[PDB]
Amino acid sequence: ADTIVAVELDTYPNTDIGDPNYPHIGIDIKSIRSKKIAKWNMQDGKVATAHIIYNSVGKRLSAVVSYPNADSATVSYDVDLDNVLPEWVRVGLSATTGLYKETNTILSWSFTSKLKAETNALHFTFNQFTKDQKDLILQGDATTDSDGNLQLTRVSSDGTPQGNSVGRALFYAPVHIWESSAVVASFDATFTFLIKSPDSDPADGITFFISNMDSTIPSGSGGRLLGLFPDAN
Amino acid sequence: ADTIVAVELDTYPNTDIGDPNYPHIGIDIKSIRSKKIAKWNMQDGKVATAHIIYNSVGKRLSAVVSYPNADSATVSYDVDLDNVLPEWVRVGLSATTGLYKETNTILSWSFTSKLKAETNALHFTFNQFTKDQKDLILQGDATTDSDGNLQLTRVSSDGTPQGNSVGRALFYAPVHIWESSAVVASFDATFTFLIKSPDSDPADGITFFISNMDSTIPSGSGGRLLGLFPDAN
Amino acid sequence: ADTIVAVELDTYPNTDIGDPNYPHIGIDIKSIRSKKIAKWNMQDGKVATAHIIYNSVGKRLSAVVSYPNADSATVSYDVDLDNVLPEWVRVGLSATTGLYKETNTILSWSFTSKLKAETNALHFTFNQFTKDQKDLILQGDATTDSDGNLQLTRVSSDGTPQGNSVGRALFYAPVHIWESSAVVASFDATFTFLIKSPDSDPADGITFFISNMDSTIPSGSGGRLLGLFPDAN
Amino acid sequence: ADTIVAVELDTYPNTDIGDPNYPHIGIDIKSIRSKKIAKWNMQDGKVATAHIIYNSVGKRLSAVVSYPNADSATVSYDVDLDNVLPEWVRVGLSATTGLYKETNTILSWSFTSKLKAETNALHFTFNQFTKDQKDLILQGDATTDSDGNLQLTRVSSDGTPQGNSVGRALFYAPVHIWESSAVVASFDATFTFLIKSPDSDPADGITFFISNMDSTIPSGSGGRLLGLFPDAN
Ligand SMILES: OC[C@H]1O[C@H](Oc2c[nH]c3ccc(Br)c(Cl)c23)[C@@H](O)[C@@H](O)[C@@H]1O
Ligand SMILES: OC[C@H]1O[C@H](Oc2c[nH]c3ccc(Br)c(Cl)c23)[C@@H](O)[C@@H](O)[C@@H]1O
Ligand SMILES: OC[C@H]1O[C@H](Oc2c[nH]c3ccc(Br)c(Cl)c23)[C@@H](O)[C@@H](O)[C@@H]1O
Ligand SMILES: OC[C@H]1O[C@H](Oc2c[nH]c3ccc(Br)c(Cl)c23)[C@@H](O)[C@@H](O)[C@@H]1O
Ligand SMILES: [Ca+2]
Ligand SMILES: [Ca+2]
Ligand SMILES: [Ca+2]
Ligand SMILES: [Ca+2]
Ligand SMILES: [Mn+2]
Ligand SMILES: [Mn+2]
Ligand SMILES: [Mn+2]
Ligand SMILES: [Mn+2]
Repeated sequence: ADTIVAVELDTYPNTDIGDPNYPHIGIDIKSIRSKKIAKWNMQDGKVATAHIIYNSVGKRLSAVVSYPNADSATVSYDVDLDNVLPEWVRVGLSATTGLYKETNTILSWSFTSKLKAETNALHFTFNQFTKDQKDLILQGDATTDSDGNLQLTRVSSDGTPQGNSVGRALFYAPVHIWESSAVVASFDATFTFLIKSPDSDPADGITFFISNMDSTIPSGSGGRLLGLFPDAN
Repeated sequence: ADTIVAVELDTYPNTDIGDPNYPHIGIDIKSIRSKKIAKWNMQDGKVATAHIIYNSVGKRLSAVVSYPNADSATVSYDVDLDNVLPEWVRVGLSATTGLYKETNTILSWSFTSKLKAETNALHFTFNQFTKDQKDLILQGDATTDSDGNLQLTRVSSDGTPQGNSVGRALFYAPVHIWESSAVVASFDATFTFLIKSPDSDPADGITFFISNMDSTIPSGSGGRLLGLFPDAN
Repeated sequence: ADTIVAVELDTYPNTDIGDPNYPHIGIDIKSIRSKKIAKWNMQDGKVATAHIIYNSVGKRLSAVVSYPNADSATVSYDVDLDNVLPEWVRVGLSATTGLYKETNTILSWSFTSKLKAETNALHFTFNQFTKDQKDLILQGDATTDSDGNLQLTRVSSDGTPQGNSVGRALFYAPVHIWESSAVVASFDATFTFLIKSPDSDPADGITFFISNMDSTIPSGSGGRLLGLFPDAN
Repeated sequence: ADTIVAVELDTYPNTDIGDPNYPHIGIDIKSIRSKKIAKWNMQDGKVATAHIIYNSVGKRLSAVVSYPNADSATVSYDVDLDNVLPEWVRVGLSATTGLYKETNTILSWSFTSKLKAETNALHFTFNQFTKDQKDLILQGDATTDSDGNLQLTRVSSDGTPQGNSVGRALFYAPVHIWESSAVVASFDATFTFLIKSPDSDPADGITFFISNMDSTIPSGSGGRLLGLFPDAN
């Protein structure tokens, strides 16, 4: 089994697995049952920006999603991620649709990890994605579209979202998330994303996740499990 | 009166103003009486590195000081700094000696502030300081030495620390610490510093601080008040 | 007299002072008479992005302006800027209108200077400008508009460009452009800009410039002299 | 055959393959026969810092090596690297010893590539290397030592350099060096390195190189060919 820490922009309330009754930004530590969620007013067809921030000192994982109108949801959770994740991880984004659907279009994604000036660093930014993103590991239905967008989940050539889709994109390089001689490890990610749904109910969301390097889509992870967990423990 | 948030590497226990009975890393919000301290084992004549991290989402200000031997003290405090500081601040380092003394030598200092990709950013790094640091505002006894070091407090040409010294160095540019249309503001600072003392009691420490732009050394701030406060309320 | 190095996005051919017969991107060293220009197809009312790159090793100053349609002009000039500029400079943007006019709207501007890991660094980014940009020194008619844009030159509240306008914006902090113990100094700037003109002839352009710290708008610099020179030597 | 662009810190004059009669910093485009070299005064057992800078606009590849005493060699060569390298490359460091030997110890290495703010970016920094650098692809004799150093070539446990060694370290992620919709691509690398030799003749040097993603050590590349070419055409 994989080790996952994720920030989930969960668009669809699967009450049977813990979701509150609304679209929510969630922090998931090792289970889809978010440790802490916050109500997220999903704005259909509008570009959101998610920032995820953490440092080893503060031991607080935070996520804020905003929409250009200045609306945001935020979630923070105290967690010491060195205690959680292996040292090397890959970082990535996940999406699923299920019975309900949405585009899970990533417009841009940037990530910075620092292991501290005898600091190590990884930083990447995609403001554009290409037909053949060699530094991204595309899993499941993830593809880059004609528009330099990352479609984490299947969209018909007419960009109608498809259901029962799971996709992920991990950065090609493993990331050294916390070393035992490390004083401080911090990371921050940002991606902007377009969730549009013909459905008045979008499903299921997009995560940014940190996983064990080897992580692949868990069979069973479609839909509400956001391509991250093989079940909802 | 100035508005100060500071991370104090306080080398000298002034019990009468709240210090615990030891050298301590402290988070000071608007008073020298640290909101949260942590024991710091002061390693004389050894270079320390302090990192200070904060983001508006997590609302947690963290500081970790380490010495090359892998020894560290850390302090975190939940504070929402937008609630505290004006929007524009200057950032800086402070030191004082008092009756007891130490070199308050800054070897390097880097700082990053981000107001979030429609992000604004300021970043600076001094791994070296020059005779005439035009992007630093030197206050009090702060000078740059023949060694490209920032001596926040007076050192005789033989580098014997002097007592009753206060100095500061603020970066020349004001920093836009939190804007009201801002979704996320984060900053992180790092400086390395050489506290050496002939005295078996060093005094008084070095801070990294965030202040109102106009901040000058408060008369009365020498010694235990680390060039930051005009009294110990 | 000031010392100026500038990359000029010159929209108006003032043949009497050297301009080629077209809108041109120019590299100006110490005179408005560009050392090297390249034809620039000015795209009215379309956002351009200018990048300016230099490092002390290569001793080549390059500028590329592009428009979202993938059209670009580029200009490079071999120059050793340490030989030219003082050590400390301020960096900035300039615009003028003259008899002919245009909006000289800066949407964003980022700048990085490095004096090299015993590297020093300044980096700033404005993706937004505010009513009171405390880290920008606004000169002449430069103001920030209701839209978080930098209007280097006067625009009526209806955003009609005005003529005979000069404005500049320098970053508040001096920049240490080349030190004598320095091995490598590099800088890169990027700004995006909206030149729109009711006129079928826009005038006069926008520069990014490096100047002596103290630089103010030279009396006489309006119009074709882009707020940079007091004459056209 | 691989495609290589390299900056070679060549410590040993192999006159039969073009080297000038001295240790030299060289720019190698697609052959070990440097397009442009500059005399390098090899300082035994002293840490050097190499910076390599390039941008697509200037089309000038520059390298400067310095030693803490302020001594440097520099080499620049006009080359348009998009014309040369595929779009995706891996970046790396190479070293060899041959009959003559040296430690080819990398202390730190940082790299930045930008494909331009709709900029893409990769940045990494190793100020330390670990026993199991998962984001580095170690080839040949490259290992990380007990000291967090990258020993590109074999060193006995007593750190005596061995002869006939070749090693490389490529960053795990492919790098998107130039895209056809790209306006500007720039990269800069920096690494610091300790060449120490018991021999009064060190051999053979260290390169920073850009290669086709798939690049492995070319059989035949030991010694003077710096692990980069299968012959000296
Ligand atoms: O995409 C939204 C949800 O669709 C499915 O769950 C259902 C939501 N409403 C339903 C109604 C009937 C049936 Br059968 C199902 Cl599975 C569902 C499942 O695929 C869930 O994983 C997913 O979260
Ligand atoms: O530098 C250490 C301390 O020196 C002075 O305080 C004293 C510490 N021990 C003392 C003993 C006698 C007297 Br008088 C004084 Cl002020 C002190 C004061 O300057 C304090 O501000 C400072 O923290
Ligand atoms: O803004 C475009 C140009 O306007 C003026 O120059 C003229 C261009 N065409 C003209 C026609 C008549 C007169 Br008078 C003038 Cl000054 C001009 C001057 O203000 C120039 O500085 C400026 O470059
Ligand atoms: O390491 C320095 C050089 O050693 C060898 O070349 C020689 C330099 N001096 C020699 C003397 C005799 C013989 Br045989 C050889 Cl191969 C050499 C070869 O391995 C060269 O590749 C290498 O550059
Ligand atoms: Ca859900
Ligand atoms: Ca004290
Ligand atoms: Ca002109
Ligand atoms: Ca050689
Ligand atoms: Mn959920
Ligand atoms: Mn204290
Ligand atoms: Mn011109
Ligand atoms: Mn050579």
